[PDB]
Amino acid sequence: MKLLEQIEKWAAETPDQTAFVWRDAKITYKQLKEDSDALAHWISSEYPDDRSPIMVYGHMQPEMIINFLGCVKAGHAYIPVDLSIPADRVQRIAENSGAKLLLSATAVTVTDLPVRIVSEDNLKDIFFTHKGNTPNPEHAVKGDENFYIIYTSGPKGVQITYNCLVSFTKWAVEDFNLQTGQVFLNQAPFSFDLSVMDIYPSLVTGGTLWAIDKDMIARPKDLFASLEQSDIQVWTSTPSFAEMCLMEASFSESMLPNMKTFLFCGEVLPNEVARKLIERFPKATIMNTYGPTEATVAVTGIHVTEEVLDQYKSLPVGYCKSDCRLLIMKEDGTIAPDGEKGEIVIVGPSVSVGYLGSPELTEKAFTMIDGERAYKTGDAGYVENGLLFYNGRLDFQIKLHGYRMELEEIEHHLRACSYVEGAVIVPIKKGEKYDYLLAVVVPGEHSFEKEFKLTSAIKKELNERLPNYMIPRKFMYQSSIPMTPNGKVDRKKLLSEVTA
Ligand SMILES: Nc1ncnc2c1ncn2[C@@H]1O[C@H](COP(=O)(O)OP(=O)(O)OP(=O)(O)O)[C@@H](O)[C@H]1O
Ligand SMILES: [Mg+2]
Repeated sequence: MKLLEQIEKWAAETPDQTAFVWRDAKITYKQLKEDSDALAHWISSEYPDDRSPIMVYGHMQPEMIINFLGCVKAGHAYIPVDLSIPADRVQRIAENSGAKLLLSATAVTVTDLPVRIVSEDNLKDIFFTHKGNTPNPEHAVKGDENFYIIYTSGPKGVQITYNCLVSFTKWAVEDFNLQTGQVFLNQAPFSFDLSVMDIYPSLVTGGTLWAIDKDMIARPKDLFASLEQSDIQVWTSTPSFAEMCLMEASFSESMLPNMKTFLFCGEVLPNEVARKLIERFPKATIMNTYGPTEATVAVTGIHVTEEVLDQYKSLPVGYCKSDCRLLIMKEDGTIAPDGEKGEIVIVGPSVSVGYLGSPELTEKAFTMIDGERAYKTGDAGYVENGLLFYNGRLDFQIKLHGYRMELEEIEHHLRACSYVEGAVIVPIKKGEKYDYLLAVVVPGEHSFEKEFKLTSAIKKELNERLPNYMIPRKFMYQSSIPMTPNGKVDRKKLLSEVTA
């Protein structure tokens, strides 16, 4: 069955089941179908021949999902733009893409863009005006036609197709041990593809998306009360977000008695975090997945068990889905032998058809191999019997003491030290070269009476792992590590405040 049909199926079998919920606003599979049908019909009547991508502005309102499906039912790809995206980048996206329409949940603040803006009331009138109407079944985006276009920080628009999303979703449902009618957490803003990991697997299995917004996360007591009521079963988020929840004593099986599946992607998953989770949720399975946005969310996955925890101090990123394959490459097109590190490369139906209008950018990253699209991740790693390991981004490989060290690796051994609960390394550069490393750490419990004593203890244990030239010169301590709007470590913010 087509992707949409797998979804529309629940509108029929389970019409009154909650499809999406954000705070008090809820929508059933029936309304979702009904309203997205009406929106699609409208889009077609307004743009009979055009199929340009459509922007969908908002945060966590149910209209975001209604609008996405409406856009694709009419043959248009959608571009999720979260309220957190700076206005300048939003305008860029407006002209960058060929978008001629922007649908908005709430009020659209960003200074007028060069597109037609349908918002708030306008959108409501459409659902009302076109209620009952249905789109031409044959207008639904298909095959290699764009489904959604999510942008890179900057600003490149990765084009994900129907076939791409179908390949990811089919895999996700299969190997993530998903069932039907489960409640899926949604922590990631829609302009971050990690959200796709829960949105579609949930919709095709008739689950319930339980959204957590930005303000709620800023007010911990609300977040946790919300989690206590969610009855979430499938947790999809970045490692950093789980860890912050973990900093909360009551966050365990007690708060989420039905938790059964954790899905992590986007950054390094600390062995300890997975450890605490396995402990706090003995009934749950932990999955670590890896992948860039250019390859449709994630391509590798592995069940992180105590066993894996016991034999892998540094957790692996998983096995590649069978319809794709991985390649590790060194200096030249030299395909490194299993065990050796090189840049990770992905090939298969998951790979993006390339950046939106920029054969210049699509040039270096994307290529063809035996007829299949391929993408260079910019990530360093290696394979061992089909199991992929992540070392770090090629860019976070710095040059100090005429020695080459990797940010991610140092952070790992640092995290391993006593008294260190959270840690990030900020490479400080004097002039145009890297002068020294600054360690920002969230201290665990301790009895030191003076800061210098704590820093000496950590540096001493750290020197038991890493060479002396890898040990950061300066340490700084704070109550928490900042997360960007996507839930990832805010390295930019950190470097900004080390400078200041
Ligand atoms: N399981 C994982 N373990 C470690 N790192 C991961 C994992 N999954 C993803 N990553 C990292 O996250 C990156 C993918 O993130 P994303 O697609 O959001 O773009 P980004 O690199 O974070 O930001 P940008 O917009 O600049 O590209 C990968 O290239 C990889 O370095
Ligand atoms: Mg990238």
